Amino acid sequence: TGAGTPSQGKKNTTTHTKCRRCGEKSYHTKKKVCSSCGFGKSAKRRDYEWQSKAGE
Amino acid sequence: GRRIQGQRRGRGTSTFRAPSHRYKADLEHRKVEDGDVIAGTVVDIEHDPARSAPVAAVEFEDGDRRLILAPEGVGVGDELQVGVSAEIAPGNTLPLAEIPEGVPVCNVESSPGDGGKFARASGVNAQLLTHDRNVAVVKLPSGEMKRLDPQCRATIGVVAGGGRTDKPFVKAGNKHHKMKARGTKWPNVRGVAMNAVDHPFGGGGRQHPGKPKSISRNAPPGRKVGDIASKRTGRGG
Amino acid sequence: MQMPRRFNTYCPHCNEHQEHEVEKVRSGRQTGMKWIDRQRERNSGIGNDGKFSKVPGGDKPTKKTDLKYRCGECGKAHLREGWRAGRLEFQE
Amino acid sequence: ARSAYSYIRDAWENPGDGQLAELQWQRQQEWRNEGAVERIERPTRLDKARSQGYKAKQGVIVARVSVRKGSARKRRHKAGRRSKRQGVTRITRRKDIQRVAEERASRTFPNLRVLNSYSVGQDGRQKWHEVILIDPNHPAIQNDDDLSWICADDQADRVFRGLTGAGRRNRGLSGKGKGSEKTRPSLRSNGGKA
RNA sequence: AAACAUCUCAGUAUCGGGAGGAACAGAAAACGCAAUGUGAUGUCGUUAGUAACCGCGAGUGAACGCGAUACAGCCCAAACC
RNA sequence: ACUCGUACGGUCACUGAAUCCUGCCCAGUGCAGGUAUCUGAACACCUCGUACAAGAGGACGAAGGACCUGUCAACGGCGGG
RNA sequence: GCUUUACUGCAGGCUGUCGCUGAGGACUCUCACUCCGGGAGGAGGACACCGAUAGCCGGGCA
Ligand SMILES: [Cl-]
Ligand SMILES: [Cl-]
Ligand SMILES: [Cl-]
Ligand SMILES: [Cl-]
Ligand SMILES: [K+]
Ligand SMILES: [Mg+2]
Ligand SMILES: [Mg+2]
Ligand SMILES: [Mg+2]
Ligand SMILES: [Mg+2]
Ligand SMILES: [Mg+2]
Ligand SMILES: [Mg+2]
Ligand SMILES: [Mg+2]
Ligand SMILES: [Mg+2]
Ligand SMILES: [Mg+2]
Ligand SMILES: [Mg+2]
Ligand SMILES: [Mg+2]
Ligand SMILES: [Mg+2]
Ligand SMILES: [Mg+2]
Ligand SMILES: [Mg+2]
Ligand SMILES: [Mg+2]
Ligand SMILES: [Mg+2]
Ligand SMILES: [Mg+2]
Ligand code: NA
Ligand code: NA
Ligand code: NA
Ligand code: NA
Ligand code: NA
Ligand code: NA
Ligand code: NA
Ligand code: NA
Ligand SMILES: [Sr+2]
Ligand SMILES: [Sr+2]
Ligand SMILES: [Sr+2]
Ligand SMILES: [Sr+2]
Ligand SMILES: [Sr+2]
Ligand SMILES: [Sr+2]
Ligand SMILES: [Sr+2]
Ligand SMILES: [Sr+2]
Ligand SMILES: [Sr+2]
Ligand SMILES: [Sr+2]
Ligand SMILES: [Sr+2]
Ligand SMILES: [Sr+2]
Ligand SMILES: [Sr+2]
Ligand SMILES: [Sr+2]
Ligand SMILES: [Sr+2]
Ligand SMILES: [Sr+2]
Repeated sequence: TGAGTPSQGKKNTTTHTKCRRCGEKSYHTKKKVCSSCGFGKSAKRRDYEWQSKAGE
Repeated sequence: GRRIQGQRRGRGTSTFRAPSHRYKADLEHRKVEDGDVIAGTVVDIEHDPARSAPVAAVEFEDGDRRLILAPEGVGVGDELQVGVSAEIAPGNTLPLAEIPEGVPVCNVESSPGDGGKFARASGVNAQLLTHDRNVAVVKLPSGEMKRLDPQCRATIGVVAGGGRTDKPFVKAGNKHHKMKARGTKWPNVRGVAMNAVDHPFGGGGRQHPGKPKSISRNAPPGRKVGDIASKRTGRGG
Repeated sequence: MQMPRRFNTYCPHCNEHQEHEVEKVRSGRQTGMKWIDRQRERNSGIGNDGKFSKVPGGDKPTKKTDLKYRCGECGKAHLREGWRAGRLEFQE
Repeated sequence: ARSAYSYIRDAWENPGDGQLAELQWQRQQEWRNEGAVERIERPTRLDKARSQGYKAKQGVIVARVSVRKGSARKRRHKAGRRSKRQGVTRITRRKDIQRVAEERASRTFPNLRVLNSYSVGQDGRQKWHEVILIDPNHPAIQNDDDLSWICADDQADRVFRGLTGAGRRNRGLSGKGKGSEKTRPSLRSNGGKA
């Protein structure tokens, strides 16, 4: 069984969903953690300086 | 390289854990205030998943229903005693001090009241040899003379299920089923059969450890493999 | 080669020829208080210590003469260029 | 004449001698059974506390904090490092234990502000410090001529920014001349080389 | 650094915690143009790629002072009550 | 974690059902045990040095090594004349 | 990426020493501390654990 096309048919699991806090479809319904805003993981909003060029 | 299997074990991930949620009970001796006035009646004999041996369900006078580490020869209806003044018969528990020398015992405590630590496996037994007012000498299943507090409790007789080891598994499938009831990753791939990156013995055109197997006691995890601090090897001499 | 323990030669101190006694230079003991000694302590830490992690070099097949020339009258010594000599034994 | 306070002081110059010795030996047994941060009704070293600004008044709190002794509890590098940056054992943190204690206490009392702290001994594996904290929102303090200054907004979370006495010392700000070229006005403004 | 280990890149990138409209520093256990002298603290210009560091290699690198900007000095602990 | 486990256990390795068998080698390397004597760091101690300190030397000496022994179903070896 | 008796280091293990740490080259004790016990109390004990440092081993890792 190839890792490509044939293995794509088995994908019918729902993981990332619309986040209650930020609105992005990044709330992982299994982990109950938003990969975009951090909801479920931290009170503070998910943020990182690497999301932009160092001097900007 | 990569961490060897022995190192993956320590993390205690599912693959290496024991099926605890399926285990029945911790067969520790009952805790008696004193007097020995505690007696119970064997209500049933059950299979202990964690030891491949039988265990006995006991109902005590004060209403306590508990599984117990059963010696050979215990059956339903039989009455058992646990205390300093318990009778000296198979299936009864009392401090070594009260036990007559030269009597096979099992589920011997390490420290008085700990519930039992020694001689708990199928068909084994410790042999109470010497008495005293300060120390009770016991011969453990491995042949080692152990000095114990006479206040250490123990059960008279040998553990049930002896001879379990006399029959061969015959097939992989039988080993398989037993392993599924233990905290062990099985089957076993030999170090010499792995790539260099995976084990000290891995690599090489043909299989062979590219080094002596007797490893030092001081070796770090990841390197302590093969024959650990062997005092000798082989069968010779 | 052989070397006379004493002989007449120029003493740059008396500024005239006088008898001298020749001696091989004996190594003086270190004190462990020179600047280099303190730099070694200051700069050696966790990991490699640069120059302080290098170990003793090699040896030349033959060493040059390393002698002191002591004036027999003023008692002061002077040094000279050395010359390669497999061995140097004194006479008397 | 000598203040009674001077006697507490003199006792603590040699915590390992006299009655104080016996007290500590007795006390630490209880301390070892208490938690990381324990509020206490009265300072163990009254002279030191009052000296640091303590007062028997509403809004003034004292708490004893214990911290593990020794160097940094650091994890070895999981990626490439030149020999220089592979150390683990001899690495120590840049904040002294007293500072760590001050912060833990302050976290426990979110509404309070650290005023100062002092040491009350240690055993073989931990150190204890007592921390004086002030309630900036209590009127008994807002009206105190000696403590009302700590009520200012810019004094919020002062401990976490190194504004404490232990903070300023640890930042190498004690000296006003030679040696403080890289510490004053801040470690950061000097490129973090102090 | 024409490799590379000290060094360098750099206390940089990135991470943890926290305040404000600005922060931080700040009224000498200072300086040490050594003086019959200066007089809290930032900052700017300079002092200066100087002193100092360094496989004394490559490189790293201040301060006092001076000219400016702006200026401001106070409160506890204790003694005695 | 193993472990509601305790030597009829479970960890670490090698070989790879049964059957008949499995020789010689402990010098080197590994492991382990022992060790009169030798060697063996720091702190404390002593001498010199310094009104102190740096430092130099001494005495003591742990593991380890030297040395001895055990061990090949331990790494491996079993030739030329 | 991998190897090792390559170079240099870093974890880790063993071992000495200092602190925790007390009383009367071998010893007794109990009071810290450790462990067992539901508890009373028992076992151990200035050791061990832990912090610091020193020597040895150290492709387990960089
Ligand atoms: Cl099995
Ligand atoms: Cl010569
Ligand atoms: Cl605060
Ligand atoms: Cl001046
Ligand atoms: K580099
Ligand atoms: Mg049990
Ligand atoms: Mg399983
Ligand atoms: Mg296999
Ligand atoms: Mg393969
Ligand atoms: Mg490997
Ligand atoms: Mg094979
Ligand atoms: Mg093979
Ligand atoms: Mg007043
Ligand atoms: Mg600034
Ligand atoms: Mg380069
Ligand atoms: Mg640097
Ligand atoms: Mg060069
Ligand atoms: Mg720099
Ligand atoms: Mg200056
Ligand atoms: Mg095969
Ligand atoms: Mg416990
Ligand atoms: Mg490598
Ligand atoms: Na330095
Ligand atoms: Na707070
Ligand atoms: Na280059
Ligand atoms: Na290169
Ligand atoms: Na350098
Ligand atoms: Na001038
Ligand atoms: Na051999
Ligand atoms: Na590769
Ligand atoms: Sr397949
Ligand atoms: Sr297909
Ligand atoms: Sr699916
Ligand atoms: Sr969460
Ligand atoms: Sr962020
Ligand atoms: Sr148990
Ligand atoms: Sr129990
Ligand atoms: Sr191999
Ligand atoms: Sr043999
Ligand atoms: Sr240094
Ligand atoms: Sr070093
Ligand atoms: Sr040569
Ligand atoms: Sr806050
Ligand atoms: Sr002014
Ligand atoms: Sr066979
Ligand atoms: Sr051998």
